[PDB]
Amino acid sequence: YSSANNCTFEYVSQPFLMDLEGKQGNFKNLREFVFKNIDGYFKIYSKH
Amino acid sequence: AWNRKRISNCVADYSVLYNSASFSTFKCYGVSPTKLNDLCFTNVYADS
Amino acid sequence: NYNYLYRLFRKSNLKPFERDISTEIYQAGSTPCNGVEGFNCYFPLQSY
Repeated sequence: YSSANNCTFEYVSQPFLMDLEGKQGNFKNLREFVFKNIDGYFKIYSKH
Repeated sequence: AWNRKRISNCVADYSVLYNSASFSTFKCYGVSPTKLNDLCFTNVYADS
Repeated sequence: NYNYLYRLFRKSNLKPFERDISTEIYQAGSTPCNGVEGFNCYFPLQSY
């Protein structure tokens, strides 16, 4: 991004950790997300 | 050249406004300043 | 015409077909005014 002017919400979620390998292989894991917006409030869901 | 600010996604209060503050004039229009607690606003600005 | 008074303030609301005549300076919580009319002291009577 270039910059930001006027941010009405900011945010950091819960801590967690990631592997960050530089190798090659089959996808050992899976990630799912359902982004949605209902009645003016954003929401997200997930599973590993 | 007053300063316009944004109060968003937090909880305000009134009881922390006068205990030793002793300001010049505290008043509110269309609602008693005493019951700021029960009332529930949206997208509060701050100009000073 | 300054003979017409309307109540500036009251502790609570009124009742169907109710009248109040007596008068005290509005006082909030502690530090009772006793006619001082300083911070947190306000005059109940109002003039047109």
